[PDB]
Parts: sequence; C-alpha cells; structure tokens
Amino acid sequence: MSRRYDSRTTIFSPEGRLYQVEYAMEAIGHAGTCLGILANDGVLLAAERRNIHKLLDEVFFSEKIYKLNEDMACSVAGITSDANVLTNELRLIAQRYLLQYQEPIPCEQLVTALCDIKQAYTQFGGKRPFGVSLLYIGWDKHYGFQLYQSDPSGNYGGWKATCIGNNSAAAVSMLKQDYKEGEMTLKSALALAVKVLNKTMDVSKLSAEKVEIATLTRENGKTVIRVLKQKEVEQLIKKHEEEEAKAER
Amino acid sequence: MSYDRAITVFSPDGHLFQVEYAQEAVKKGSTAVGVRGRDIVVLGVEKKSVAKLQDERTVRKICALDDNVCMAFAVVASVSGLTADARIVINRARVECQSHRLTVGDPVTVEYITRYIASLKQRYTQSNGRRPFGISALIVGFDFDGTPRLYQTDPSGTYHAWKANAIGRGAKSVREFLEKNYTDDAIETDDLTIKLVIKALLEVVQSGGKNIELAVMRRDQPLKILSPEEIEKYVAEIEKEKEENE
Amino acid sequence: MSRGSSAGFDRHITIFSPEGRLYQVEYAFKAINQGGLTSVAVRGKDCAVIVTQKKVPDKLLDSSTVTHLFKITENIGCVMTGMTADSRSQVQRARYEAANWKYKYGYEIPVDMLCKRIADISQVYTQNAEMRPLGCCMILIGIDEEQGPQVYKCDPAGYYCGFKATAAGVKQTESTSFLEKKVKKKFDWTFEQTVETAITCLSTVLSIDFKPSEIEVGVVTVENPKFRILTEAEIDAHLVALAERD
Amino acid sequence: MAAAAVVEFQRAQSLLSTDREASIDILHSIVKRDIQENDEEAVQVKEQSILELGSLLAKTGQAAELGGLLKYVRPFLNSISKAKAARLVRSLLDLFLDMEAATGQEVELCLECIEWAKSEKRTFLRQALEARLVSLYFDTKRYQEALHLGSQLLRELKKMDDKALLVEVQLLESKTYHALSNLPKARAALTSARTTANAIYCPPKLQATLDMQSGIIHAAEEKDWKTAYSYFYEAFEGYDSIDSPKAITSLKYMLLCKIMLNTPEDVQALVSGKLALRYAGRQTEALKCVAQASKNRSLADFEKALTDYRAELRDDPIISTHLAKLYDNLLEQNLIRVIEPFSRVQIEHISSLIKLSKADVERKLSQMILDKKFHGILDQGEGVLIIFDEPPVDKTYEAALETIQNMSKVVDSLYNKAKKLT
Amino acid sequence: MAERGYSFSLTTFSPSGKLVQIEYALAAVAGGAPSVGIKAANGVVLATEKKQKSILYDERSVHKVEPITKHIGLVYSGMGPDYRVLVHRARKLAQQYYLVYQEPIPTAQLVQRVASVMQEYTQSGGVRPFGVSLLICGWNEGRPYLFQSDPSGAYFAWKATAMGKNYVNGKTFLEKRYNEDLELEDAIHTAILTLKESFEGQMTEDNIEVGICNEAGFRRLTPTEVRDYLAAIA
Repeated sequence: MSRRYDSRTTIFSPEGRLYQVEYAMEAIGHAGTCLGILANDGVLLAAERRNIHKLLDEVFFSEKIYKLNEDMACSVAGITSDANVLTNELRLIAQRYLLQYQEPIPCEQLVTALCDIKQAYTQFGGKRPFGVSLLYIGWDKHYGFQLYQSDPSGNYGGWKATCIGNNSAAAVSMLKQDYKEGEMTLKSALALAVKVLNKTMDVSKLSAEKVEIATLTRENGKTVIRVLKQKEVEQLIKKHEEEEAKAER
Repeated sequence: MSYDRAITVFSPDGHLFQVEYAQEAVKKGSTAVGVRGRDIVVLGVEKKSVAKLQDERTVRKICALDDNVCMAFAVVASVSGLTADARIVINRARVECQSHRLTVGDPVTVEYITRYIASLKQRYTQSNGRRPFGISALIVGFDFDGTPRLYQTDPSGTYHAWKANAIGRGAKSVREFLEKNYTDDAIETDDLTIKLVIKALLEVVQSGGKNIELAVMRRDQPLKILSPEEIEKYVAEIEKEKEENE
Repeated sequence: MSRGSSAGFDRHITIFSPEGRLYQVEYAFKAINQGGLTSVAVRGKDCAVIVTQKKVPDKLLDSSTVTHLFKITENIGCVMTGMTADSRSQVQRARYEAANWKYKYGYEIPVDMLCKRIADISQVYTQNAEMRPLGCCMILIGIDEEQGPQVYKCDPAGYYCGFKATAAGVKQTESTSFLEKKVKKKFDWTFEQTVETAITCLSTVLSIDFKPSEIEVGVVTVENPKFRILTEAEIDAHLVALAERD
Repeated sequence: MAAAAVVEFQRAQSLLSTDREASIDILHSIVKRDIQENDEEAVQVKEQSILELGSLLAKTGQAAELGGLLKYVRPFLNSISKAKAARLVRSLLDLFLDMEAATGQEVELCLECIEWAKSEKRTFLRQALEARLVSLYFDTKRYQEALHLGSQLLRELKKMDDKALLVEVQLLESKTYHALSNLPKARAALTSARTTANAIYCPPKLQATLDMQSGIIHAAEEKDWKTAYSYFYEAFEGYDSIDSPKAITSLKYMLLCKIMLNTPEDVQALVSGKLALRYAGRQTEALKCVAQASKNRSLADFEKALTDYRAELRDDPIISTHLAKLYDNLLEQNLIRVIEPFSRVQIEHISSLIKLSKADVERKLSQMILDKKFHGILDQGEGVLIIFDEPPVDKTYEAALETIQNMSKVVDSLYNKAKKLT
Repeated sequence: MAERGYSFSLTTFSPSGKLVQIEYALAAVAGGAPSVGIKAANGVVLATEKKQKSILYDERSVHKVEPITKHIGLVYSGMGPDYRVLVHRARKLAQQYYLVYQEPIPTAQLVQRVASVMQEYTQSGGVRPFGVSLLICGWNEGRPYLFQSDPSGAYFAWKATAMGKNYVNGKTFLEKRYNEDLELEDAIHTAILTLKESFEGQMTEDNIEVGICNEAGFRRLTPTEVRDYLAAIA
C-alpha cells in the first residue's frame, strides 16, 4: 500500500489484509504480561494488574482475572475497559453452555463462542477491533486441565503453557523453557509463575499491588475457582524473592 | 473521506476494490490440495501451525462440514497461522449444511455446498460494510449419488469443478505441479490417490509428514482422519521421486 | 484558528477532537451569537419572569403572530435564545418530552426536571453520527409548588446546571453581570418588582431600551394556572415605569 | 479509654487550677496507659489522645516530672501501629516548639525516635520528627549536633523521594547554616525545598518556614532586599496562627531587610498593623532604634541599642549574626567622612564629628589598623590618629624583587647541567 | 494518507495500539471543575467547586453532589451532557438493583456494570465516549468505598484521587497527606485544601458543595453546613 482504505470497518483495507490486528498484537505488549502454567491438580493464572498505585480500595481482588463460571476463569492482557463488556458476555455464554450440556464446560467450546463476536466486529458493524488477548483456564474430564489463547482477531489455540504480554516473542519461549510436563504440582507452578513474570517485566521486586494471582484447583472432583487476596499473593512472591535477590548485586 | 478509501467506487479496473483485493490473497499460509479418486476423494493439508505443544484438535485445517463433504483452505494476511477468519466460515457453512439435511434429506451433495459458499461471499459485496472472504476452499467430497466431485471456490465467489486442484504457497505454482502428477490411472487406484496429494505438498515440505494431515472421506460416511503416523509412511518413499522432477 | 481541529473525523461523523469536546459542540455556542436574541431571566418569589427581544423587524410582521415564548407544559413556559433554526426544532422536541412526562408523573412538571430531561435528549443529538448538537438555549420559567419560582437554562450541547438567575445571548457575559449585582442585593419580590429588575438589567447592556411592541415578557404567576404572554398592554406599563424608577 | 475525657482531661484542668503537686498522681495513670494499650479506632478518639497529651506537655509550667511524661509520647506513637500515627506527629510538633516540655529531655527523646521511625513507620512520619529535633538542638546552640542529625537522614534516602515534611528538615538546616555565616551548603539545600513547595500541599506552618529561610539567604547573604522581604511578609502571616516564638522573629526580620536598604519609609509602615501589634515586643524598638542610627549616621546610638536589648537579640542565633554584620558595615561607613583630610587628625575631633564616645573610638580605630579598614596607623604615644598619605613609588622595588626571584629558580636548573663540564 | 483519520476513529483501531480518544476525554475533564474524593475509612467525602458567587445556582433541587440511590452519590468533571444521561441510566440500573436484592447498590459492583456501558460508546463508531470521569462514593456492607471510573469505560480502585483542574497535583497531595484510616471530619478539611490548589479565583461566602457518605448514608449538604468546614481549613 501507499495509503490505507481503512478508517472505518464499514470500509476495508487497500489490500484486503487488516492492518489493525497487527497494531492490536503490539497493544498486548504495551500492557503487562499474562501467563498460564499447567499443574497436575490445578491450573493457575498470573497477571499484572493496571493499578500499581499504592492507594487501592481493594474491594475487588478481580480486576484483570475474572472468574466467569463454576468451572472456568479467564484473564486479560490489554485494555481493561474492553474486559468489562467481555467479562459479563463470558458469564452469559458460560452458564448458557451448562444449561443445555450440564457438563464441566471444555475450554475449546467457550473460546469458540467468543471468537464469533470478535470476528464480526472486525468485519462489519462499524465497531473498532479488540486489543486484548485473553487466557482461558478451565478443566474438563476428557483431556484434563487446559489453557487456551485467544487473539483480538478470533484466532485460537490450545496450549498447556503460554504467555502473552511484555514482548510476546520472548515471553512464550521462556515460559515453555522453564515449564516441565508431568513433574508438576500446584505450589511449584505458582512459585515458578512469579519468577517468570519477574523476568519478562522490568521490575526485579514485584508486589501484590503490582500483581494479581488466581488458582483454579479441582477439589473432590469439582472445580473451585478463586482469585486470591493480597496476603496470600505476597506469600508466593516471598518464596520467589529469595532466589531473585541472589541474582541481584 | 476520499473516493478511493470508500467501499463504494467501481474503480477504473472495472471491478469493485474489496472483491479484487481478496482475490490477490490465496497464496502463502497453509496449503490445501485435493485430488479426486473413485473410492475416496482425499484432501490433505500441510502446516496446521502446530509447535507440537499446541493442540492439533483445536486447529482444524481439514474440517468436515457434512457427512460426505469436507474442505481444506489456505490464505494470505497479517498475523501468521490465523485461525479466525477460516473458523467463522466453517461455522456458518457447517450449520447450513446440517440445516439443508433437515429440510431436504440424506447427505448434501458437494456441488450444492460449494454453490452456497461461493454465493455466501458474493452477497456480502452488496451487503453493508462487508468485503468478501479471501478464502479458497477445496471442497472435496462425494455426492449422495456417489459420483465423486472435486470443487474449488474462489474469493469473488466463482466456482468450478476440477479433477484435481491445489492452492496456497503460490496458488498458480501448486496447480501447475499437480497437473504433471495427475493421470487417469491415479484416480482409479486407492494407493495413488493419497500420494497425489502429498506429491503437491512436498514442494514446500516442512517438518516431516507429522506436520501433513490427510483425510479420506467416502460416499456417505464421516471424515476419517488418517493418523499423523500413517502419513509418514508415504512421505519417506515418495520424497526421493519428487526431487528428480523439479 | 478556532476551537478544536479539523484533522480526522469530528465533522464527517461525530468522534472527539483533541479538546475532548466535540468539534460541533464548541461551535454550538457560537450559534447563539448568530441568532442576535439577548435574554435575561430573573426569578421572584411570586413569579418567574423571562424578558427577551421578540425580534420583530417591521410592523409588517404581526407582533402577536411572531413569538419566541412557547407554552411547553400546562403552565411551564420557556423562551428561545439563539439560532432560530435550532430554536423551533428544540421547542417542538421539548413539547413531546413534556406531554409524556405529565401523564406518567401524573401532575404538572417541575421546572428542574424539565430542563434536566431536555438536557438528556440534546446529548442524543450530539452522540449520533448523522445528527449534530442543537445551537440554542431554552430558558424555562415556572413556579414549583414547593420551592417557588425557578428560572433554568440549558446550554446548546445539553449541559445542565442549576440556576436561580440566568442570562443568555450574544452579550451573555454582560447580562449575567448586571443581573449578578441585583441578585446580591436581593429585593423583596412581587409581580411588578421582579419584572422591573429583569427588563432594567437587559436595557443597560444593550443601551437602547425596548419598545412596547418589540419585546415579549413571559410569566408564570400564582394567579394563572396557565402559561401567559404579557403582550403590548402589560409591557408598556412597566417600560414607562423604568425611566422614572431610578 | 482517655482521649479528652477521664484521666487525661482531669490532668489538664489540674495543671491550670491547682498546683503542679496535684498533677503528679494523675500522670502515672496516663504513662501506664500509653505503653501497649491505646485507642486503636481512627474515629476521633485517637488524634485527640496524642493531642491532649501534647497540650498537657506544652501547657507548660515545665518541671522535671512533666519531662518524664514527654518520654512516654514515643510508646504512645509505637502502639498505634498504623498509617494514621504519622499525621498525628506533624500536628503535635508545633505545640512543642512554641512551648517546651523541657529542653534537655526533648532532644534526647527525638534522637531515640529516629531509629524507630526509619524502621516501622513511613518516611512521612520520619521526616516530621527530624524537623523537631533539628529546631531543638539549634536553640540550644549546639549548631553542630543539629546539622549532623539532619544530614544523616538526607544521606539515607533522597533517591526518588521528596515530600513537604522532608523539605522542612532542610529548611531548618539552612537556618543553622545562616547563623554560622555560610551560604553555600544552605543554597544547595534551598533549591530542593522550594521546588516541592511551588504547588501548595501543606498546612500553614510548613509554608511559613519555607518563606522565612528563603528570606534569610536572600537578605543578608545574596543581598537582594526586595527578594528577602517578600517571602518574610508570607512567613509572618503563616507563623502567627499556629506559633508564638517563631512569629516574633519573622516580624523583626521584615524590618531588617529594609534597614540594610536604608529606607525609613518601609520600616515604619511594616512596624504598623498588618497583624504586627501582638508579636511586636521590645525587639521592634531595638530594630527601629538601629534603623534610625544607620540613617542619622550615628554609631553611638547603635552600640546603645545592642547593649540594652541584648538577651532577646542573642537568643535567636540568626538575629545576632545579622545584627553583627550590620554593625561592622556601619562602623566603616561613618569613619571615612571624619578621617578624610589625612595627616594628623586628633582622635578627639574626629570622635565628636563621627558621633561616637572617646573610649569607643579609640578601640574601634585600634581594631581597624590591623584589619586595614582605613589604611592609617594609630599613635597611642602621642594620642593622635595619623593616616597614611600616598608615598613615592613602591613600583621600583617590586619590579626588582620579581626579576630577582625568577632568576633564583633558573640558577637552580642552570647548575645541574653544568656538572657535566666539571 | 496521514495519521489523522486512522488515529481519531472508533469505527476502526488507532495504529498506536491504544486509543487516542480516551486520552482526549481526560483533557475534557481537565477543562472541567476540580473534584476531590477521599475514602477516610470512616466515610467518604466528595467535594467540588460549585459556581454561586452571588447564589446564581438553585441549591434546592439541583446540585453538583447528587444522589444515585440512598447511599451512593457522584461528583463529576468535564462534559455536562454526557453526564446527564450517565446519571439517569446509573440511577435506573441502581433501582433495578434495589428492586431485586432489596439493598441499594455498592460502589464496587456498580462501577463495573457502569464501565460496561461506557465501554460500548468507546467501541461503537460515530459514537464518542462519555467525557465525564466519575467519583463514586458509597457505604454498603459496613465499609466505605471510593472508586474512579475513567471515560474509557474502565474502573479503578482508589483510596483517594483527584480529578478536574490540575489532577496531577491533586494526586500528589492526596498520597502525601492521606493515611489509611482517618476520621471523616479531618478528611473534609484536607478535601477543601485539595480543591484550593487549583480552585481558580478562590472561594466566596460559599462556592463549594460537599457531600458526605457514612454509616447513616449519603447526603449532600446544605450551603450553611458546607461553610462550617471551610473556616476550619480553606
């Protein structure tokens, strides 16, 4: 090209290839890292909240990691403003699935329902593209614990370790590298989660004001999802902290 | 806003901008070849975009829309390995196919879904705000009649049947390549039908035959995806014969 | 130049300028200066009084037929200030909103609620991509049967603020300043007092002083269960009183 | 518990009504209470309890028993163990400064405090205590102890933090530096302090301190009188409300800028009502008498004001230094006029003209010969002052002297190479 | 072509990856009246500059600290129209909430729901975002709440923040003076000082309105009541 034929999504690209999506991917990198690691009794999500400021009202512990359903939770990397419509939408879909199927909703099914809305916005209706990558964490009895990655465009993939945010390229390779398979436990995936989160992020300290950590753990055959509170979060950070400290001068 | 920028402007080219441009995307990412056989019409894909930690069950580059019609695609655009655009098209085309069964019975014909899909992209050119899908699908199947068909759709939405047709990684290149391999013998024999697919894929070979996924589909019967392990058996032997021609 | 910036979408379709205020909204205020209607409204305890130029340029016009005082409720009244094209469109809109409400609530409307509600409607015009905000100001008069006489004014975009004394027009800043002295040294109100104070401040700012067939003064008094237009008979009496008053 | 009721309230009244004897039994209940037991609810009772204790202390009527009670303020502060403990401290500091609970006990209590502050609580609370310690030591005239403490704090952190309370320690450090007669270390410190100040974020007491320090550096040292005065006017108005001793100083300082400028008009106007009358004490008259003495050109008038007024003049170290600089300049200006004919003017004729006494003039002249602040010689054997007339050229000797010294360096180099010959 | 079309639109994406539009909206609020909100943790205070100057404002039915429901108030900055629709929808949503649970809505659930709505305008094209930043106060569950919702359609948790004229300077004072847990009466005193930084032209006999939220509930306060706090600390 030499000029876009976009300026609306009710008019389209001078190549028919959508530039806006590549700027959206860059948008996840602007925002803080989101990572998901797999465990053999749970799955956990670790995300960097928008708020770093000391003054926090703290009525919410969920401000980027939202528990949607009685089987699944998701996280946001990107603009916070976008999650609010999405999170309420996800709640509707998630319970919608239960009504008909009444099964521990699989991660692949929830993500495909959402991808229908994101692909339409980019095609028509004059709505601006999304700028969030969401990580869905859940349990089904047919493959186990799963992690899925959704992109602004509607592009999806099942992972068991994936990271986006604070330069995606580096982060996904690193998360993989430190990940091990079938050697894991929930406490050690959590200790590791802070460590990797620390390296991708500029900070070498990190606090529960900066970070918000969620578990999804299966107990007595049913999935209990909680986003953890600050004192509990701090304990995972301090566990990591001794190691981080030795790296430093 | 400018005249050129707008979705309405039929352009000196003599054809609408957004329809033209979608047509210039049917090379690069993924590769889909389909050849026609008596007993199986077979499609094969190379590149499901899998790191082999990524689920291969999630990414469908070979999806059965009916119980005797299946399709494999490829396409060009921004951001690699892009599941989304292809995935909406699978969802509307597959439901419509099941709805067709309900209205007017038995497995729906190859040619009808292909007519529906070509028109689906076309209607969009009238519709508000909507450009056509840049996708070419190699609709592979058997009719209820059992008459094997191999159909291909294009981004404007004109469709033609072929005996054998290949797209992606340069559409024109793979079409030309496939024409040397195709013979009337190839269609009659059950071993050769698979090899004909694989033979077009290999001129942009990446990562084994485990990367390459093939399906055979029969007259009224569901998609049978041959193991990622079986495919490898054909590739080792054939790949040597391949080097010689180009 | 002028407020806002031409760059991007903000006059093609309504999407914010750098100022964070719409291009059209900042321009919207300027639309009052286009009109040439300079109004001051003063609030009593026995009546709410509005005084405005009626804008009759010639006696070829009929003084009665020309108006800018409208009856928008059952005894709530208003005056229009600014671009006349905007002003009639706002009047008619206010009237619909007024009737619906009267029924629902079941009794005559508070002056505050009516101004608040039109203020919500005008945001709608601002927000919609086809439309553009109103360029006019509606100054509502009425006596709330609890609090007493209230004078409200709504801004072009649909800003709302409370007022117990207001002015609007070309010379908005000057008219509000003359009235501000009078509010501070508040006289005790009666039908005659309140009217005398409204006219006198408007006549200092303009420095011409009104004719008894070229202004329209509109009151909602306790003695009328209707909205009443003073007409030439009443206004002439206050006007000769002004010269003598001080 | 007690916060402005029961035991503490009863004590307040007991100091005011009866005698000190009466207060003692009461105070024991309050000390016991403060140790780990406290009002932990931040819904009025708490800020009242530390405050009520601060009012008993700085009531005052000071005695040793009351000092002991002051030592307890620190456990009361420790017990609170919250964020709210810091705000309480800031508020408390002023009451102490205006009226001591006792000088010797307070300096020691503060030194202890800093250690506690750096650790458990916030740097907001840490900054505030240091400003008390520094002010305390300064009046004691252990000018060094105050600076050493303040500097210890600055050194530990400044890495990314400034705060209004942190500036206040630095304002008080500048004041100590002005009194020694050293502007550099003070000027550096001024900068950091004014920058956070620009946008108000502070109670009136901080604002007045920032204004008063900026003024001392600008008045005497940098010597711009318009700049000094302007800050002083703000400082007084801020000071008057919370403070007592501070406000007194700031008003004299207002007069001081203008005395050096040597206009009477401004001094007289300032003496008079802005809020000036209440704080205006005996020292307004000292400052006023010295202005008239500079103006009139009488040295004798000046010596007299210093002697009589002295205790008050001496107490604030800053004032004394300022008054002293003013004294050396006055003395030099006045002499030049009388001496000017040269030759052998008699010490007595000059004495009369200059507006000095016989005893004083002899001594002033004696100091001056050494200092060479008039370039004469004083003859005590005859009882005359001779001033050195212009002599014939020194130039001839000096050029010879310079040439011979350079040749001596050269000779030392010249010999060494020569050794080679023999 | 240039950056002008691409960047401004919310019918398609900014090429920056974050929208230049929400940033524009914050500038609007800067041009608005100065507003401070502080959760003491004994109650919440919302205070704003209200233009009287002679008493030119009805304070008998129109205010700047305005109740949404029984125990929730809002104070605002920026564009006046955008807000009026926002109030009326917000109260509507609240009433649906009071109807169902039989408890007036808390600030923390309300901001999130309110954010969903403001996001829709930040998504829709031809439709601009709401150009009001809201300070929401509340006391529900025995705990006071203060939240900030920005024009983007996002909600952020704060114990104390500043909006309107010179917000950068407000946030700096708040962090500096404010301590966790305080008394609601001391809290008003610092809020009036927070306003006083960038008031403009300074307070007359009363040219502020303050509303308090506490145990008994959110109430906007009368011009006389408001004046008593201003004498203590201007």
